[PDB]
Amino acid sequence: SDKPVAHVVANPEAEGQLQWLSRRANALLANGVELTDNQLIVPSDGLYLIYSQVLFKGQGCPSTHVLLTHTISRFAVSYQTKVNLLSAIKSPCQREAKPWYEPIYLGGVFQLEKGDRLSAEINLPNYLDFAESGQVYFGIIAL
Amino acid sequence: SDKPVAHVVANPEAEGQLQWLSRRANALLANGVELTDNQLIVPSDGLYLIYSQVLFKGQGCPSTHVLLTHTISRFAVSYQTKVNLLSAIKSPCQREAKPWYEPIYLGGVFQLEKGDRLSAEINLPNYLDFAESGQVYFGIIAL
Amino acid sequence: SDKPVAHVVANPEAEGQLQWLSRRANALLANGVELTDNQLIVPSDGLYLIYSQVLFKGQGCPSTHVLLTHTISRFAVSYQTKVNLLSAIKSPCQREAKPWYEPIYLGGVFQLEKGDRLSAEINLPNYLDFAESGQVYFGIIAL
Amino acid sequence: VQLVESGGGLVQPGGSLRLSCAASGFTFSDYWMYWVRQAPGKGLEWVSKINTNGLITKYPDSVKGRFTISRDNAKNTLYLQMNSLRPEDTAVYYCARSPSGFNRGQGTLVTVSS
Amino acid sequence: VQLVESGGGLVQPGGSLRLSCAASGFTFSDYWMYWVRQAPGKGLEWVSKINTNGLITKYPDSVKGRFTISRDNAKNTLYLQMNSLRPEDTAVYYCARSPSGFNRGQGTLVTVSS
Amino acid sequence: VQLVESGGGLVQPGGSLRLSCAASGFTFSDYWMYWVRQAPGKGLEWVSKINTNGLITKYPDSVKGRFTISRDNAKNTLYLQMNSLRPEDTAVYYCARSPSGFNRGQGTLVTVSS
Repeated sequence: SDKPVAHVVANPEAEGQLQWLSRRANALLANGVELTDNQLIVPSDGLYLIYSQVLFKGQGCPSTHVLLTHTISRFAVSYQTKVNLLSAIKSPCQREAKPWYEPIYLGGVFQLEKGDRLSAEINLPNYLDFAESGQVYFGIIAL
Repeated sequence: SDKPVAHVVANPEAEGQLQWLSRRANALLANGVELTDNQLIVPSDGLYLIYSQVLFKGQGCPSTHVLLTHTISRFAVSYQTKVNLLSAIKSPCQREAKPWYEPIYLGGVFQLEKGDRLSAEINLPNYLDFAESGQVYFGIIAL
Repeated sequence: SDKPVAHVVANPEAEGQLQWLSRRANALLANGVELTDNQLIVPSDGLYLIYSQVLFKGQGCPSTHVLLTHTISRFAVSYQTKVNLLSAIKSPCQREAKPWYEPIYLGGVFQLEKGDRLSAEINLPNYLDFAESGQVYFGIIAL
Repeated sequence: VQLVESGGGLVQPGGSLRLSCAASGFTFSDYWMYWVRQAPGKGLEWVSKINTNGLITKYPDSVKGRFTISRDNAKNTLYLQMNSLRPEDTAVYYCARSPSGFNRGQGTLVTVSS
Repeated sequence: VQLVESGGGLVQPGGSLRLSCAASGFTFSDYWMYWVRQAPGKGLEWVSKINTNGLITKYPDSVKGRFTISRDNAKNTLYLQMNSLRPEDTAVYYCARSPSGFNRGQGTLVTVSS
Repeated sequence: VQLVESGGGLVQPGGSLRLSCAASGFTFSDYWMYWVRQAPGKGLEWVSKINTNGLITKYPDSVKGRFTISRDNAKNTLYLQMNSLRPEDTAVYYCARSPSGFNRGQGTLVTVSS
């Protein structure tokens, strides 16, 4: 109550992409936070806790080395830019049948103005795992 | 503090199992949250932050591929069910005496009613590592 | 406002070490929390949320097995000690020129008194990756 | 929200049956699923529990060792494998969302006649 | 806080031309970078987007397939490598912090004369 | 909450000693442990620091290179391995929970007579 909050989950009815949803059970979008074009808009300035998690899956391993990344970025309303808040890189292949799974989690506390837009992104959507529930998500809470 | 809160750790005096404890230093159980049969019970409806982390240790690697999982699940008081809130999967072995370690962390924000019961579970307790302190824990906070 | 908070990042202009900074954009130090000798100091007793993430990078793999660790530790003002609140261990190599990346994240909720000093530590600083932004950080927030 | 069941029959001791169940009306890739058994003249006891991603399995001690439970989330189905049957497993088996029985649309009888 | 550009010239169709850009006055290892193009008699569009660590790359469909963007954070620089050019790629190219154009101190003209 | 020390004696220069400590009354698998040394006629200085899981080790520059610290949490014990000693390392040694000295029940004397 009177506390902006959002917790969105990936879209399973999509392929090779990462679209957030808020029309699912056990998902949240309340008190002014809006999801417009795969982004969450801060409704009022203050301190926020921002978290996100993704899971990558792959059968076998590509011959070439592959690096996966998960980032969270901020768009300021004034002096329009795109700053990097939290980021991480992982590499699942050490050589060269069996599948492999890799999770990545990020979280932090930041001071944000009104109208700033946050966005969580990856680089190889074809490796993503949005099959089950609670394996990919992204959210913020005001406090 | 009128803020329900809990932070429990594993039980070292146990083998091949995962029992939470709240009678340790630097562990919390306050303001109505109850540990009843390896579960944390919400004392009042509202928004909660839920987190948990586990660590797996293994000597060598098995001949067969092994997949480890860590999940957090909710039991609703009405229409008794068990939905999945947060989950992750990892695989440490790729071929074929040195040991290996793998941590898994989960965290999120959810809206819960009164009397719903939360539970954090794994699948291969014999691979768990609870020797030291702060390597396995599970907790919630109200806000 | 009237809520102690800190979020510090690594020092890029340093080698083989880990110095936290609070004089950078998108970093926080407010309402009584002080950085004194690589340590944030609690300004008032109460519940706190503590988090920290680091990233290790390594070209190739050593001939000998290597184990990396990330810990967060307390320092009680009375009965001067150093307890371990959160910790994790990871092993990047499995056998035997491509580089590898490994992230580690920790977070929890703890009750702390006034004047306790928290510190986040690693064991192999020469493997650390502080080149980019948001790849290493450590922070606390009061509730 | 219908959970149909099938696979029933008569198995002489030492045989092997295999039940099955379907679901609809909800996101099948969320809830844990429970195989429950109601016996004539006895209580209603659960026989199997499985989680969302299918890597957590649970059996009672009276059944553990000769069973196997699985699922296929794409087709919204739940399985159960009968191995080395005994006269003690003579009852009606349902699939439910709760170990105590919940949303049992239909049932199927497994008789083990010696 | 200025970003100089270079690499301009004339490339006959089917050739390949590489640009370059510099930066100063800010932490170059934070912001995303955008290659934008302004054409005579047309609007201001964006041709490339890159993130902080250089593993996320985005192009429009009109350009995708024959471009390549990169950076080196140590020297505070931004790149672009046009291959197999066309008369449509005849315009002034800027490096900016926003895809719509922001802080483009200078410019460089690329013409594809057939 | 007592910590007994031992392993003392006389070592001719260039030798190798090895001290030891035990503990009780607290969870030994939690606290960092510190080897401190008090010299006759000087201040009290720490010689070694170790963390809970034993992968973080710290020495002063006056000692670094010739010592080795370790622990065993199952038996609630802490070690110290001495290499290539000098007359400067002639003092009493304690095991404690703080680098400045705290909860040192006893101390063991090490003399390096040349």
